[PDB]
Amino acid sequence: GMKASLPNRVMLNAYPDSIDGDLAGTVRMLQRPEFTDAFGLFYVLPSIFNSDLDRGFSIIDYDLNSDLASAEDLAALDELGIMLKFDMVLNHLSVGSPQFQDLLKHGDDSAFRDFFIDWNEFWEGEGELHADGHVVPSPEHLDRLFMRKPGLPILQVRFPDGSDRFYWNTFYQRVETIDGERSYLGQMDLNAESPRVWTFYRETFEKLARYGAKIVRLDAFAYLHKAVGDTNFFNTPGTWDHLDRLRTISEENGLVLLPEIHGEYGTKIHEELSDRDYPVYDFFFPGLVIDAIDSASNTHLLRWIDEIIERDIATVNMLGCHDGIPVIDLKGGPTGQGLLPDATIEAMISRLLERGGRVKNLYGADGTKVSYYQVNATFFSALGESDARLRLARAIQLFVPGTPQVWYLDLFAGANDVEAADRAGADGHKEINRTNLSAADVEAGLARPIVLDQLEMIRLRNASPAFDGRFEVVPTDDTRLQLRWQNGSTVALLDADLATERFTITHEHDGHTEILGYDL
Repeated sequence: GMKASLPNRVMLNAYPDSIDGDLAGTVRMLQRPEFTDAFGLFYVLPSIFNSDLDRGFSIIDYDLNSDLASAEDLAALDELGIMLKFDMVLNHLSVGSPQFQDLLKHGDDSAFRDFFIDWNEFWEGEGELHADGHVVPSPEHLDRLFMRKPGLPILQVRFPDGSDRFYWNTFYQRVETIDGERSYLGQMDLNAESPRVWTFYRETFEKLARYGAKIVRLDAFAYLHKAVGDTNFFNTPGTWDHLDRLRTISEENGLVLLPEIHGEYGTKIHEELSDRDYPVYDFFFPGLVIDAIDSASNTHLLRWIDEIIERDIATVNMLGCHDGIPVIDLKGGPTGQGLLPDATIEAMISRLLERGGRVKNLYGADGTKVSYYQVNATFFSALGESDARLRLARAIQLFVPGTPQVWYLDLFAGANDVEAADRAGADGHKEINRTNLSAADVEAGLARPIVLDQLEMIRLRNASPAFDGRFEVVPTDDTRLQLRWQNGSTVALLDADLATERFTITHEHDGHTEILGYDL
């Protein structure tokens, strides 16, 4: 099964240039003694490929960006025993991609005339034309539309016959002008009904497998299927049909599929994905662990831990990542109940804002905000810039079921990068949590307890066979958390106290008992 194929190793996560300018910089760091056998997985963000906008997620092609990465870096990571996780950004390609450039060059004669989505074609007979030339969907359709920005998800482009056409653009765009020249970049949505797109998916899977990929992340997968009259967020059954088709291709290359979906807990999308034998991200744990630590109570976190076991959910969990801390994910959806009460989520957002966080909301086409979505902040800052809270969150993360993803910047306890978040010309508030580190930063960090203590726990989690065995929550009062893994005679026990923020890790292996602890 695919869930069972998810490797249970600790997974590093970073941009190829997060450490000393390029992926060779991360390799050199990984070759240090402190990092020996720390990670068996590495999710390298998509700027490892040729790309422009959205720091890697506007893909030109899936060859490596030679400024930042090479096949020699991948061989060096394989030498270290590190398997790879990469994106397939299957919902869209850059305007600068060869497919879209061919569309702009040959227009209606292009072999890719059906590869992307002409907006006015898509909505033909389902809306009135705006003065600007684009089709405004009828109110019945526009209401249902899930929107990741104000206005419509369209970019106007220039075809070789001199016409201006509107192409579907759910996410980023850039429009530059001077004298007579209008240039544009953007993430142009792919037509999932096109056999050419599916041929590109298969070739891309083969390319990623050749690079040494073991996991392929289906970026923004819920947005792929589009249909007049639907919301275009996880449309069904269309989204399931696309996923099963990808699954087949994935299996032919020996790859594990991990669809990225920020569904509200109360929709139970994560349960449906798991029941269909797909691993999922754990976007509930980040907020739950903050709430558990901020309140010194395990009640909400334990409930979610119990459902992972009861529902047999294979996850990739995390503290921070390249996006913000998910908060909408904790809600109950349209009718259901969330993992934290609405009021508890909002109060957590307020605290995170007091700690320098910056909220990121969702807005409908009519401009009215729908809800908070994420909170942009480093996890170190989200926890009040306390080494003890970050050590505790890491320890809990490593003992919860699931593959633990480690954000490079949390490993080095980076605080909010306020300067980067406000810099004119930067990517905005997500920069608060994307600081690039030098080799010097790395060195100085390897003398810090907050970095070394995390690495000691990481190396244990990545190597001990205990975590390949049975998981158990040892009953305690609600201010403590005692998590136990046993594989035959090998036992790993986390005994944590949320009130005092103290904890110890006991590891029994080959009759030898060693204790990890960072307070005494």
